[PDB]
Amino acid sequence: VAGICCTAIDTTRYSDRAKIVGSIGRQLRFVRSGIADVIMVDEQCIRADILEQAKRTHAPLIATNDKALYGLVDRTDDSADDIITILVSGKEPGVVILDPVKAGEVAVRLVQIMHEKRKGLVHLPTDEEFKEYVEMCQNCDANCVIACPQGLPIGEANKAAAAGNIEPLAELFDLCVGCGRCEQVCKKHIPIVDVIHKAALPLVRAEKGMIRVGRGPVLDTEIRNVGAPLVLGTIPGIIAIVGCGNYPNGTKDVYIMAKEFVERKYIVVLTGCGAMDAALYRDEDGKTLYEKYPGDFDGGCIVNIGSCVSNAHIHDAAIKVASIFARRNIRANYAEIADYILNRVGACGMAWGAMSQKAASIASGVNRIGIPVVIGPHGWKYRRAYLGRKDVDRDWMVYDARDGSKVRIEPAPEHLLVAADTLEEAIPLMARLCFRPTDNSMGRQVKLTHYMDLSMKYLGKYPDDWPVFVRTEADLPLAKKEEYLRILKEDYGWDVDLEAKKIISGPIRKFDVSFDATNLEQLIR
Amino acid sequence: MNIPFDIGNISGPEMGRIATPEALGRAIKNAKRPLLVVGSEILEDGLIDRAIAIGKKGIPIAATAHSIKGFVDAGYTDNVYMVGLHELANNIKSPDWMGFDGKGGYDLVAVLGGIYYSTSQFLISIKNCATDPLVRAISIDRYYHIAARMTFDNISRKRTDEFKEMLDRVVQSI
Amino acid sequence: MNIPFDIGNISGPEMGRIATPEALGRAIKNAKRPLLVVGSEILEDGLIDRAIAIGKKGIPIAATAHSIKGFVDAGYTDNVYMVGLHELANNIKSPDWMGFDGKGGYDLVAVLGGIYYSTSQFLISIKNCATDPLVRAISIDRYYHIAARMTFDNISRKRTDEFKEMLDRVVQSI
Amino acid sequence: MKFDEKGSIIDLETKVVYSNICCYCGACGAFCTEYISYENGTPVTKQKCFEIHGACFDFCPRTFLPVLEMERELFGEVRSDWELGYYTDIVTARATNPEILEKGQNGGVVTALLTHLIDEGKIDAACITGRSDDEPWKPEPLVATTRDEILKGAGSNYEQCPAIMGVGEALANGSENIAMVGLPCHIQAMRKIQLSKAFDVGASRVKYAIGLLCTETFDRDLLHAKLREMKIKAEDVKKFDIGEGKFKVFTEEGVRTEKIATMKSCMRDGCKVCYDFAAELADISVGSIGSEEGWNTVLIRSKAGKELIDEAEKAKVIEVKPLNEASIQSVKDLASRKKSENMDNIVEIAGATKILHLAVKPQELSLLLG
Amino acid sequence: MKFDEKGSIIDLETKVVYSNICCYCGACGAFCTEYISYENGTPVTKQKCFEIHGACFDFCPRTFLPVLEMERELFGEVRSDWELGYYTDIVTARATNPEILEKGQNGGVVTALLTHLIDEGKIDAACITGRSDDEPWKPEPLVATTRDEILKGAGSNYEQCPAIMGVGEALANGSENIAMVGLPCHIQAMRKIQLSKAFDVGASRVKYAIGLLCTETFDRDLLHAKLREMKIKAEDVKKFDIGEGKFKVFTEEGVRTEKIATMKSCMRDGCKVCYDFAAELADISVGSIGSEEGWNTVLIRSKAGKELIDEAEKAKVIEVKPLNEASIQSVKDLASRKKSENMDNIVEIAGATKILHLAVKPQELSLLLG
Ligand SMILES: Cc1cc2nc3c(=O)[nH]c(=O)nc-3n(C[C@H](O)[C@H](O)[C@H](O)COP(=O)(O)OP(=O)(O)OC[C@H]3O[C@@H](n4cnc5c(N)ncnc54)[C@H](O)[C@@H]3O)c2cc1C
Ligand SMILES: Cc1cc2nc3c(=O)[nH]c(=O)nc-3n(C[C@H](O)[C@H](O)[C@H](O)COP(=O)(O)OP(=O)(O)OC[C@H]3O[C@@H](n4cnc5c(N)ncnc54)[C@H](O)[C@@H]3O)c2cc1C
Ligand code: SF4
Ligand code: SF4
Ligand code: SF4
Ligand code: SF4
Ligand code: SF4
Ligand code: SF4
Ligand code: SF4
Ligand code: SF4
Ligand SMILES: [K+]
Ligand SMILES: [K+]
Repeated sequence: VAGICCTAIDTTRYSDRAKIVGSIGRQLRFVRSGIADVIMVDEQCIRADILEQAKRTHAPLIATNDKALYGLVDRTDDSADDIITILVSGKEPGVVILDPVKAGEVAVRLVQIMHEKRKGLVHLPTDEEFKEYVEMCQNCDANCVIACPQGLPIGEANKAAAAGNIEPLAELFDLCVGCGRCEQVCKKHIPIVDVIHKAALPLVRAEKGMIRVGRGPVLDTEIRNVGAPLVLGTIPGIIAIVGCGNYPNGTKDVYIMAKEFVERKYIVVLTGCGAMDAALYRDEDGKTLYEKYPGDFDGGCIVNIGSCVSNAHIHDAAIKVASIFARRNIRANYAEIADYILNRVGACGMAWGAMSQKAASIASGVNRIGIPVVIGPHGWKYRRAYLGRKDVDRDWMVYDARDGSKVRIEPAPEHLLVAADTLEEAIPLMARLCFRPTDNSMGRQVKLTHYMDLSMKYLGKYPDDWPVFVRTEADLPLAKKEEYLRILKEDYGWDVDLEAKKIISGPIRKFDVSFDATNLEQLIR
Repeated sequence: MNIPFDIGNISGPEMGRIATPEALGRAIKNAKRPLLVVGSEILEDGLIDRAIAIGKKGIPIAATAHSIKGFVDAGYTDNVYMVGLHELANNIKSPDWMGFDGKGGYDLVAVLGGIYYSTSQFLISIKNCATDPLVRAISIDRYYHIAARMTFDNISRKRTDEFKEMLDRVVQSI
Repeated sequence: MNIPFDIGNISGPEMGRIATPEALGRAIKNAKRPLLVVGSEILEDGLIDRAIAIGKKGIPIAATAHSIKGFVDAGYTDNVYMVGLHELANNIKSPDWMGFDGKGGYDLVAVLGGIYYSTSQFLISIKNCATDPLVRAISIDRYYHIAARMTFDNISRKRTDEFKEMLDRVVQSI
Repeated sequence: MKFDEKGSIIDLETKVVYSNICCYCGACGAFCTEYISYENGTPVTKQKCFEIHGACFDFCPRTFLPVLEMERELFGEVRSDWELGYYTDIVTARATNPEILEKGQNGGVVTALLTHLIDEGKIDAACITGRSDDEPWKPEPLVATTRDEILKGAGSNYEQCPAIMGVGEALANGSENIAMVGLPCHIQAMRKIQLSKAFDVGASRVKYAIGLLCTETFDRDLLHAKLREMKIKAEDVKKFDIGEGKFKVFTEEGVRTEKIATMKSCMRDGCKVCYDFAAELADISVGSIGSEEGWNTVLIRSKAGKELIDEAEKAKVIEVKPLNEASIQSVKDLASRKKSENMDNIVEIAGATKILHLAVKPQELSLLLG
Repeated sequence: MKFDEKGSIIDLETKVVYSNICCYCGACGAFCTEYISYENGTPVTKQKCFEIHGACFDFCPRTFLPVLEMERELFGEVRSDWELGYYTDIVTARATNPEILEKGQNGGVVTALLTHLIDEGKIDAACITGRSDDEPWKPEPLVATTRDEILKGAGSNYEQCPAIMGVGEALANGSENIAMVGLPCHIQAMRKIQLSKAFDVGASRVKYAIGLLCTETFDRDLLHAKLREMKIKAEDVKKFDIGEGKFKVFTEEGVRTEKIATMKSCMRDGCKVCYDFAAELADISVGSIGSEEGWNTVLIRSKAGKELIDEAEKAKVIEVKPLNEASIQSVKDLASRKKSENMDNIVEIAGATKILHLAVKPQELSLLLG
C-alpha cells in the first residue's frame, strides 16, 4: 500500500508498513508506469484525467469523495461482492463508493484479484518503441518546449537519444512535473512523458529514499527548550520547507535548502510535497536527511510535521512560544500574538514549488500571523506579492513599548511574500528573512555569520547592504570581525576605530537590550 | 507568428512589438537612465560578455537570481547591483525610488538572460504599474516577450548562434 | 494591428487570420457543404442582397435572430432556415446532426451581418468543439473575428462602403 | 486611404523613432498635445496613453506612405516621371513686388502666392515657418494671418521645423481656409492627414499645400558648429543660400561660403531615408534648381495648384516663363541623385521585400526581377 | 534559413490553399501523414491539429521562398543570370546505354545518372515518379531501390506528381543515401526541407536533387478531355512529348500532334504563379530546349552536381559535348517568357510591396523605383 500526495503522508502516520511513491510531479509518471493494480482516490491534487490513466493501465479506479466522481456510478449502497464482480469483469472502469469502510474492503479484496489479472501487461515503451519515437521526432523549434511549463529541451533530447545518447532525456525525468501538456502539441503523437521515463528507468527504479512519518504537533517541552534561543536569535530561525512541486529545476533544490540550514543548526520543519522531495536524496554516507538528523523540534534537526493540513502546527508552535515562553494571553488575542511573532520569532517559510490554491491560502494564513514566505519563480503567477521598501524610512518604524517612542528598524523581515528565481538566490534570502529587531548581540551574530557566509558561498559576494544588520561590534561574525570593521570603515564610510575595534557611528540604531519592539499602540506602557 | 515561450501567456490586447536589434539598441541609447536587468540564464552561452559590454557603455546592471557570481567570476562588478527580480519590479514602479545610485528612477528597463515566466511577469508588472512616469520595458533576450513593449521573436536554443548575432547588433547600436 | 470589436476579446493564442476576400470566397467554393450564417445586422446597408446572392449560388442560409423577416420581405426564403444562433452552434458541433436538409453536417460556416459579441462566441464554440470532423468557420463580416479561422480586419461603420466592396469580392469569388 | 495601417505610440516608436527615421515633421505632436512632446527633434511620451490606435501613427509619413495611391486620390493620376513625380507643367517664375522679391529666398514666389491668397480673401491663415528671436535662426511654426506676418516668414531656413505643429494650431484656432508651406516630408504628413479615414481633425480646411524642393535639413548643433569654424555668429547671419555647389552665409560684411559637400556631415539622420526631392504630393512645388538667379522653378501638380498660378499671374503678383529641357533635366538630375543615394540608406534598414511567396533583400530586387 | 516564417495549417490555408497558389508538390503531405491528405491536388485536414507551428507551412514553397538566400546556402553565390539562375556550366548530354537511351524522354540523362549512383552505392533510393496501372498516365511517386525500378520511372509525365511524398517515404523507410528528381517546385520544397532550421526530418540523407526544366503541368481532367478531342484513349498512349511548337502524343499507330498554345488552357492554376523555369535551386537541371533530338540540356549548378556529371562521364554512362551560344539563348528565351508572363499573374494576387515606409502595388514597382 503506497500513496501519492498527502494521503500518503497521513496513511504512513497510521501504518509504518505503508510506503510513499512521491509528490504531485511524480503522479502521472507512476500511474503511467502501471505498477498499481487498483487506484483509490479521494480529493485534492488528483490528476483530473485519472480515470483515463487508470483505464489505460487496466487498473480499476475507486473514487471515495463527492468532490471527484468522474462520471462513475455511485455504488455506495451496493454489496462489496457485487462491486468487485463489476470491476473484475470490466463492464465499468471504476466506481464511486462514498462509504469508506466498504471502499476499503473493496480495494483490498480487488487488488489481490487484479494483481493476477494484470500480470503480463506492458505499459512503458519498449526499447524498439523508444527508438522509433526519438527517431521520428522532428526536433520542432517551438512546439513541445513552448507547451512545457519548464521549457524543457525535449526535441534536442530526443535527437541525442536517436544518436545514441539517452542522458539528455534521462535528465529531464526529475525536471519534469508530470503535467502532460507537451504531448498534446506533438503531431507525431510521441508519448513524451513515457519516453523520458523509459530513458530514466534505471534512476527511477533507484529512487529509494527514507522519510520520517508526520509527527504533527510541537511538544511543550520543545517550546521551552528553544523559546529563548529562538527569540534572542542564537537558534538562527525556523525554516519551514513546504508546498507543492512545481519547481523550476527539479526536486533536489528543496533537499539542498533543508541540508544547508540543518547543518547550520536551524530548526528545519517540512510538510506535504516538500517533505517528500527532500527525502529522495542521500549524502556521501548514503543517508537521507531524515536518517541523519533527529526529529526533535530543535536546532539542527529535520522534522516532517506532516501533510499540508499539518502546516497549522507551525503556526501553533509560534503561538506557544508567545504563550509559554513570553506568558502572553492567546484567547481571542490574534493581533498581539501575530505582532509578537513578527517582531521576535525568527522564521521563514519556503514554498519553492508553490502551485495550488491551497498553497496561496497557506501563505496568506502564515503571512497574517507574522511569518514571511519565499516562493519559487512560478509564484509570480499568483499575481500578488507583499514586498517591503527598505529605502523608505517611514515604512520601518516600530514602537518601543517601554515609553511609546518610535524606532526605525533594519528590514527584518524585509519582505512578507516574495518569489525568488534560483536556489542560489533563495538560500541567502531565507537567512536574511530570519533577522528580527529583538535579536540580541549573540543571536544577531549567529544569524549574520550564516547570512554573510551563505551569500559568499552561493552568490560569490557579500550583500551590498549587509551593514544594515550591524548595530554594534558584538553583532559582527567573530572569525572575520577585524576585516568587517575595516570594510565598514573604508567601503561604507562608517566611523570605526580599528585600533579599539569599536564602531563609533554608522549603525541604523543603537543596541538596547531592553528595546520592547511592537507595532501595536495598545501595547505601549 | 510571434510565439510566446509559454503558449498560454496571452495576457491581454497590448502585445509586445517585434523590433530590430538596431531599434532595441537605440532605445537603450536614447534613454536618460537605462537599466540592464539580467537573470540566471546570463551565466550560459557566453552571454555575460554581452552584459559586460553593455555595462561598460555606462549602463548599470541589475544582477538578479544568482547572476552576480558570474560578474564576480568575470571580474566586472563596477556598477553592477545584486537584487531580486521581484523587489526590482516593485522598486522600478515606485516613482519615489531613487535607484541604485540614489539619483532617480530608470526610464528604460531591458531584460536579458532571464527565466522566461518570471521575467515575463516582471515585464507585465512594469507595463501595468509603471505608467506615470512611464517606464519603458524592452527585451533583448531569445524569447518573444509579449509583455515587453518591444522584443525579439522566439529564437530556439538550438539557434543560439543566431540570437548572439542579433544581441551583438544590439550592443553595437548602443 | 488587428482590432477585435471588443478589445477585451483576447480569448487565447490561436487568433483568426486576416484573409483576402478572394481567399474567403474560395473557401466557400471549395467546401462540400458550406453554410452561410446571418444575424440581425444583415437587415441593414442592403447586406441581405449579398446574402441572397450567396444563397442563390446553391448555399443554405441559417437566418439567426429575426433576420428571417428580411428574407420574407425580400422574396427569397428558399434554402433559408429559421434557427437560433445558440442551437445552431450546438447542432454544427454535433457530428450526428444531419443539417437542415437531412443530408449531413456542414464543413464550412461563414458568418455575416451578426451581433459581434454573440457571433464571436458562436465562432469560438465551433473552433473549440467542432474538431472531429473538423468544421472550418470563417467571417466575411465587418469585424475582426479573432475566434474565426479566417476573417477580415475591422472595418468601421463609417467605412461601410469599403466593407461592401470587399464583401462583393467574396461573392464574386464563390 | 488604401494600404492604411492601424498603430499606436508603441508602433511609432518601434518603426520610426527607434528606427532613427523620424524626420521631425511635427505631425504626431500637432494632434496629440495630450501626451506627445518633442526632445532633440523626436517625439516622446512621459505617461502611458490608452488609445487602441493613435493619430501619431496614422499621420506619420514614416510609418506607412502609399505614395502612388495618394497620388491617384490627390491628382487622379499616378506619376509617369519617377524623378519629379506627377506634374502638368514646369515653369520658372518670380514675384512682381520689389519688397517681396527682395525679402524672398530666390524670387519670392511662395510669399507672393500666399499674400495673394490672403488679399483676395481665399485664405485666412498661412501655416509657415518663422525664426526665434531668443534662439538665433531656430525655425518655429508661424500661423500668419496678415500679409506682414507672411513676409516675416520669407527666406529659407536650413534647420528642420515641426511645421505641422502650426497646421494643428491653425485647425484649432478657428481658421476656415488654411494654406500651408512645407518641405516634402511636411507635405507627405499633410496629405496623410487629409486622406486619413481613421481620424477627422478638420483637415479639409487646409485648401493649399505649397511644397518646397529639399535635399536635406541640418542638425542645429552641427550647423552652428560650422558657423563657429567660419567665425560667424548666428545672431549676425542675414540670409542662408545653397548654390554653385556652395553653402552661402550672408552677413552685412558680405558672404562667407563653404563647399556643400563639407556640409553633408551636418545633415539630419531622418533625411537619410528621404525619397522625395520635389515635394511630389504638393499642390505646387517651388524650388531654385533649373531657374536663374532671382527666379523660382515651379512644378504644377493639382488643379488647385494650376488655378493658384494662373490666377496669381492674371493678377500680376508673379511673372511666369517657360523653362528649357536642359533646365528641367537639371531638376531631374538632382532628384535622381537624392533618390538614388537615399534608397541606398533605405535598403540598409528595410526588412525583406516580399512579392507573393518570394522574399528578397530590397537591394537585390534586380537579381530577382531582372 | 534567413527570412523564415512560422506558421500552422491555418496560415497555409490562408496564404496558399485558399489563395489558389498550391502547386501539388506534396511536401506538406509528405511530413504530416498524421493529418494532411490531398483532394484534387490540394491539401486538406479532417481533424483539428494542435501544433503551435507546423512543417506544412515551413516546407511549402509558396508560403515563403527566399530564393537568393537559398542560393547562397546551396551554391555559396547568388545568380548572375536572371533567366537561368546560378550555374557554372551548360552542356548537352545523353545516355550511352541503348536501353536507357530508348526509354528516356530525350537522352535519358536523368535515368543514366540515377543508375550510375545506385550501381556505385552512392544512393540506396531514387525518389522519382511512376504511372498508375489503374488510372492511365496518372503519375505517382516512385521510391526506386533497383536499377530496373529507376528505368520504370523514365519518361516525362505532364500531369503534376506530388513527388515529395516519395522523399518522405524514403526518409521514413531507412534509406541513408537518397537521390530525388523534381520539377522546379519540387526542388524548391526539397531545398526548403534541407535548409529548414525549424524542423529536422533527416533530409541531410537526401544527397542529390536533380531538377527538370518545366514550363507547366496540366490538370488531369482538362488534359484527358483534350485527349478525347484528339480521339485518343490514355491507355493507348505510349509517350508524351512537347517539341517543335507541338504537343506530341505517341501511340502504336503513330504520333498525334497539336499546337502547344492550345494546351495552355489545360495548365494547372498553381503553375500560373511559378517564377522558376530552369529548376534554379537544383544540383543539376536537365531539359530538352537547346539540345538535339535524343539529347539533353544540362545546367551544372552545385559542386555535387558538377562531380556527378564528371564522374558519370568518366564512367562512360553519359556522353557530353558543348552547347552552342544560340542554343543557350533559346533556353534563356523560354525562361524569360515563363518568368515575365507569370510575374504578371503574381502581381495580381500579391499584396502590397513595402520598402521601409513606402508601399506600392507590386505591378507599380518601377513607377516608384524607376
Ligand atoms: C531646408 C531647405 C532645403 C531646400 N533645398 C532645396 C534644394 O535642394 N533645391 C532647390 O531647388 N530648392 C531647395 N529649397 C527651396 C528654396 O530654398 C526656396 O525656399 C524655394 O525655391 C522657394 O523660394 P521663394 O523665394 O519662393 O520662397 P519665399 O518666398 O522666401 O518663402 C519661403 C517659404 O518657406 C518656408 N520655410 C523656410 N524654411 C522652412 C523650413 N525649414 N521648413 C518649412 N518651411 C520653411 C517659409 O516659412 C516661407 O513660407 C530648400 C528649402 C529649404 C527650406
Ligand atoms: C511536366 C514536365 C514539363 C517539362 N517541361 C519542359 C520544358 O518546358 N522544357 C524543357 O526543356 N524540358 C521540360 N521538361 C523536361 C523534359 O521533358 C525531360 O523530362 C528532361 O529533359 C529529362 O530528360 P531525360 O531523357 O534525361 O529524362 P528521363 O531519363 O526519362 O528521366 C525522367 C525523370 O523525370 C521524372 N518525372 C517524370 N515526370 C515527372 C513529373 N511530372 N514530376 C516529377 N518527376 C517527373 C521521372 O520519374 C524520371 O526520373 C519537362 C518535364 C516535365 C515532367
Ligand atoms: S510532462 Fe514534463 S516535459 Fe511534458 S510539458 Fe509537463 S513538465 Fe514539460
Ligand atoms: S512536438 Fe513532438 S516531434 Fe516536435 S520536438 Fe516535440 S517530441 Fe519532437
Ligand atoms: S494618445 Fe494616441 S496619438 Fe497620443 S501618443 Fe498615444 S497612441 Fe499616439
Ligand atoms: S516623422 Fe513626423 S509624425 Fe513621424 S514620428 Fe517623426 S515627428 Fe512624428
Ligand atoms: S530631406 Fe526629406 S526628411 Fe529631410 S527635411 Fe527634406 S523633405 Fe524632410
Ligand atoms: S499537424 Fe502541423 S504539419 Fe500537420 S496540418 Fe497541422 S500544423 Fe500542419
Ligand atoms: S505547394 Fe506543396 S507544400 Fe504547399 S500547400 Fe501545396 S502541396 Fe502543400
Ligand atoms: S510550372 Fe512551376 S508549379 Fe507548375 S509544375 Fe512546373 S515547376 Fe511546378
Ligand atoms: K515553455
Ligand atoms: K465594442
